[PDB]
Amino acid sequence: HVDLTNCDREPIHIPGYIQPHGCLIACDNAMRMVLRHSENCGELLGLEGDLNGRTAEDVLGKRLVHDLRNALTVTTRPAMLPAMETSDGRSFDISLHRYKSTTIIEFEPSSDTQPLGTARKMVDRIREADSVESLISRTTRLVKATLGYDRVLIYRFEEDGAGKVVSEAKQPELESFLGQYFPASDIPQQARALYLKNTLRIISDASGTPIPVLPAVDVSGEPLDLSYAHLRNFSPIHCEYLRNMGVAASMSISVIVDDALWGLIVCHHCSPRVLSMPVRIAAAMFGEFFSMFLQVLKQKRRLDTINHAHAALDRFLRLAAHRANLEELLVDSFQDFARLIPCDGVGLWVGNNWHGHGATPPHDAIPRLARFVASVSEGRVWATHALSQAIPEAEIYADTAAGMLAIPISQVKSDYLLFFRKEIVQNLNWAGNPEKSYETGPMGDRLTPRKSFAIWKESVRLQAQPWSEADREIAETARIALVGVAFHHSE
Amino acid sequence: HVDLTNCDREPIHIPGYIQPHGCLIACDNAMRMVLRHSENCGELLGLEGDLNGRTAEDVLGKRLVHDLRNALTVTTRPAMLPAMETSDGRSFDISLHRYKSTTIIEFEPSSDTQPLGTARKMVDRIREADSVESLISRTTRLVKATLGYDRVLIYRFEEDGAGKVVSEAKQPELESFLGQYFPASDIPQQARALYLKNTLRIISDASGTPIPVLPAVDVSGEPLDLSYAHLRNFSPIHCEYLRNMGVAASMSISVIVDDALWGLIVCHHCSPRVLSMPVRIAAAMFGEFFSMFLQVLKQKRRLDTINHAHAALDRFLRLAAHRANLEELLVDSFQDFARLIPCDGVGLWVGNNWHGHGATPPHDAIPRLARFVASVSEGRVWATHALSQAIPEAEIYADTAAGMLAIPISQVKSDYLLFFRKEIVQNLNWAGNPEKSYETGPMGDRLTPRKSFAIWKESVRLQAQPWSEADREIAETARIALVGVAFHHSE
Ligand SMILES: *C/C=C1/C(=C/C2=NC(=C\c3[nH]c(/C=C4/NC(=O)C(C=C)=C4C)c(C)c3CCC(=O)O)/C(CCC(=O)O)=C2C)NC(=O)[C@H]1C
Ligand SMILES: *C/C=C1/C(=C/C2=NC(=C\c3[nH]c(/C=C4/NC(=O)C(C=C)=C4C)c(C)c3CCC(=O)O)/C(CCC(=O)O)=C2C)NC(=O)[C@H]1C
Repeated sequence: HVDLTNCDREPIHIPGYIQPHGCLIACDNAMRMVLRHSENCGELLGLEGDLNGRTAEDVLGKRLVHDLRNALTVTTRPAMLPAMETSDGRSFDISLHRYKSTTIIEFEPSSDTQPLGTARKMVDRIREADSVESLISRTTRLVKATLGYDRVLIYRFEEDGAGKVVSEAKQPELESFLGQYFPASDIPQQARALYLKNTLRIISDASGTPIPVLPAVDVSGEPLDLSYAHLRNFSPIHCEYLRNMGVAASMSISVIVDDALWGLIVCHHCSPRVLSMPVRIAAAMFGEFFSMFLQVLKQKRRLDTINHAHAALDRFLRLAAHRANLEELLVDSFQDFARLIPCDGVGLWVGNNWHGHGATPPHDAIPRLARFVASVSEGRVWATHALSQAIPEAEIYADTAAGMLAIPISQVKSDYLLFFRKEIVQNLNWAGNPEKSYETGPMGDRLTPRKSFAIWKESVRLQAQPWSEADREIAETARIALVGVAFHHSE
Repeated sequence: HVDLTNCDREPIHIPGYIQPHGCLIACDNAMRMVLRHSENCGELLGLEGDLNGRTAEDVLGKRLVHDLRNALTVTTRPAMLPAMETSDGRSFDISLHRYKSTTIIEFEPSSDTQPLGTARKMVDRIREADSVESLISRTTRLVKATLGYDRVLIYRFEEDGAGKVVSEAKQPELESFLGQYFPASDIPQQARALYLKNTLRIISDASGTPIPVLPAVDVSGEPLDLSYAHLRNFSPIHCEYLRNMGVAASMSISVIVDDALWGLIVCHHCSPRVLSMPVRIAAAMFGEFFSMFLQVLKQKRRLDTINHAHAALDRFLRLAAHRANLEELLVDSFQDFARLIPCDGVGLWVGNNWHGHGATPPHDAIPRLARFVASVSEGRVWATHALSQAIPEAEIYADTAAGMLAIPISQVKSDYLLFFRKEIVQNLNWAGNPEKSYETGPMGDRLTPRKSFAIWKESVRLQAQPWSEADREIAETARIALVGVAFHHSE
């Protein structure tokens, strides 16, 4: 039994059911015996009675079982064998994998597509992208145009597991989710684990009748682990979510960057839709290449950002050599440091005087902030995205400054360069329809984009966009530059 | 009791003794009572009998104890108070710290030096260094010339904890240790922990008589933790080591880069030598600035290396667009990839054919290597610095190729770009005297640079310089570039 109270701990990897667009035979480690089969094995393969306790060759044939064994010898990465013939001539696309010393064989009614042909075209059209923004924009349009889904989204995962819709291609009539966030809880840990293990996740029909796997549990009290099975059935919580959205079918492509789940390319259809194995092989290869190219572009962006910071700081050090009074130069220049680190406001606290630029806390609030920084900084870069958690009084000015990064600019005195960010809801660029409502099921309106967004908004109240690893790395380089030149000018 | 069998686990933080160039009073958390004192407190401070069980004001005076309390209010970072007067007029330099709710007060006969003055001069002469090599070279000469020690060394710690002498300034008559390594065991874990906690480590006189702390253990069976005490006595294992080398005095400055112990600036003197507190304050500030500047230069070098790799790969991709046959271009070009990653040889394994450049394994050995790579690679970058640990047969050609980094250049076929490194002893640039022998003590010749070096050499037999994080990051960018263009050219 699963509901909104325990769906975070739902064992979605052992659901005991498969999707009706194919049938599944479980065999022992060596493909000698048939241990489990799907109820619909009879209909598709055209066999009669129980398949459990029979031998692999008896059910499939000496010819086919020979090919399956040889594919298995040349890891849990499933082998894809299109257009395989049974004993009685019938044609099937077959997914073959071994996991927990159990051989799983998945059967699909068989296509004349070239997997590498489709993929090469798609991969050529993204390979020449020169920015993350250009890669992400074109990929949704390209995937929508090639695979013909009603909506293609890209989610990027935030540090706190939350998802942001960073790109969208859709039918004109459908409502936009572009710039909308969902909370971490909308994709449980076990789901993220499976997204990390399988490139593709197919849902052919949300309204389809799930086919049970017999037996559900074996003699030793073990369920069949469907972690790597493409026919694995979906959570009824997600089923209701898609039904509430008017979504009948989905295909997710996992984006792996630096061996972490960066996000998903997700294709939604308003009517039932399953792609054939050859199209799924193409889409998987496209996914791998999309992931690799994004990785290199992310790396390039980082290098460019850090180089820009070094250039800007060298420019400043050149000026600092010529000016006699360093404090005068900082008072004149501090706003220019806003270029180094993305921020909504910057400030200088020097000789117990304050100078502000952009969205900063109010004048009266600063001496408090400066003392707090002095106490916790310990002559190192200090940063928080949640200022009110550190200073409850800061709650009052969170709309203007919810996050703060502090850079010490003197080894001796308690002088600081302060960077500020508004609370994240202030910087929202959401292209969705707020009047658009959603039909609900038994589980309630929790399973609607509208409530998902509302819950995320509540979870980031009085919080700013967190300071990235790059932001802190640049802050540290700036600290060393300013502390160094301050020492050269000291007496 | 400590010897060569248990000196790796020697509790050097609780030795029960101090060095004779100062005296130490331990007080309670609030500096109300005197719990422990050094035997030589009587001589230096000019007091009589036992100081333990007396009150702080009774022993030092209401005036001095007031100043010590107020310094303590404005963390375990010791406060440095030069030229402090006792009740009876006598002048002392005082180190004051609180650790494990115990107040430790260290007394030195008092100097008229300006700490910031000395430091500013030294720090100005290193601030303008534009390479790690230029910073490291000039620092040994500069420190030798300023602080007047017979020898100044910089050790850089290898991944395996081993130390390399990367810079040296010495008296002409002394033997050079430049390019020499010492094994990780020559500096135990507890010693590295204290080097990380204290910027400076002083040894005034290796032949000096250690002054005991009374009581050594208190009523509750607790020793005095001297972790942050500058007067803390040194291990008799290290004492014998310095004696064997002809070293009477030492001062180490800790190099902290990215919150890790990068290495030590170490000053050796052939006669006893203690610097006054003001000179030690200057040397500590110089240490902090040396560490910060090295951090930024390390960061710059990394950026330049990765940028150079991106430029080189863009150049290659431009060529790959114009050539019809990609395999011909790789056969013509592969040696040029030697510029991306430091290596002694590079090779191409394409269509079951081998092409070698520089120090590679012999022709006959390659098919074996290629199969092994194919089995473990899993279409990812594979690297080892110890090839014989992976392939025992590789032992035979270790002098030529002890380390290997493998880059897959095809998503489909098992084609590889292979980078090789000779075993590390082949690339030694040691400037030392091999005929130079050393006097030994009871503990044996283990405590000699000669045996230290010999032990390190044995520990890295059949091993190459390990592949850095930067080497792997570039290998991964190269993989994506080559796999990408190979896909564009596939059929
Ligand atoms: C407590 C458990 C919940 C839950 C579980 C699951 N979610 C799964 C998939 C899923 N969920 C979302 C969330 C969305 N939020 C939106 O606002 C929105 C649309 C605008 C969506 C789609 C996403 C994005 C996904 C990924 C797939 C997709 O995008 O279609 C999931 C796994 C499904 C599977 O087996 O493939 C589980 C389990 N979702 C909840 O909301 C809660 C309550
Ligand atoms: C089993 C314990 C051993 C041990 C302990 C300690 N070593 C400490 C300091 C130390 N040791 C070395 C090693 C050197 N190897 C050389 O070849 C060489 C000279 C060319 C040296 C100096 C170094 C470099 C150091 C750092 C200080 C310095 O360079 O002078 C040590 C701490 C000392 C302290 O309390 O300050 C301990 C403890 N050393 C061994 O060799 C072994 C057996």
